[PDB]
Amino acid sequence: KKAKKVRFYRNGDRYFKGIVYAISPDRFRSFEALLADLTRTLSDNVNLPQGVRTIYTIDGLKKISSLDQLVEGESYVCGSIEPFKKLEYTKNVNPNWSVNV
Repeated sequence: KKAKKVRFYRNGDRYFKGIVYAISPDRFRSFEALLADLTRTLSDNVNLPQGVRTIYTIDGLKKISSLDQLVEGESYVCGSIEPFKKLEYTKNVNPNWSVNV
């Protein structure tokens, strides 16, 4: 209720429909800690295999540099080595994940 919820996708991955992260001082006190956790949750042997290196806005036009740039209910794209790939990441994903808890 009091945490900032955002939804992370994987760059160039047309199938994964995102994971919700609760961002609060209590859960991620630092940017590096957030990226390390994103690698743990999202990086596998074929999807972002080198690890998460970058968080993009949904349009791919900005790389996030600080936790305050993350906005409640917005969606972000985790990138690794390849540049941002424009996909309809959020299509058909109901926004209730950002409303009821």
